[PDB]
Amino acid sequence: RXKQXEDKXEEXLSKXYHXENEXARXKKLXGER
Amino acid sequence: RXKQXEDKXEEXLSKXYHXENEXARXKKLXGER
Amino acid sequence: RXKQXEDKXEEXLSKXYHXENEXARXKKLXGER
Amino acid sequence: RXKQXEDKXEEXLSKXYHXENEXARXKKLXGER
Repeated sequence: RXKQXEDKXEEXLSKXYHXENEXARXKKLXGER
Repeated sequence: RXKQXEDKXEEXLSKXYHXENEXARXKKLXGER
Repeated sequence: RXKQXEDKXEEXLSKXYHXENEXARXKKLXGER
Repeated sequence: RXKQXEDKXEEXLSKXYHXENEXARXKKLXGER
């Protein structure tokens, strides 16, 4: 369904926040050079 | 160098932000039904 | 440790293939439009 | 357009290729120890 668009492209949002968090955590570790 | 760690893993943050933006814009277009 | 660099930046590679596969399956479902 | 799905979820494949390449070059760089 074009809801199941919405839900899957939410789950986009969440895994690509979790991108952000792990590639923050890249930043912090690579500040501990 | 472990600065250039920081810069590439900022460029992580920015590209995995624009994940979030495009995969919101999924949500909006797949809302439109 | 710059081995656990290799492993995490493999786990980068594999997740960003599994990006490729899921965003192919985007293309397939948005074919069957 | 559920084509403008096809082209954007192509542009998935290409951005999540450029994931694969940069996060290979992670592995190679984090190889040199």
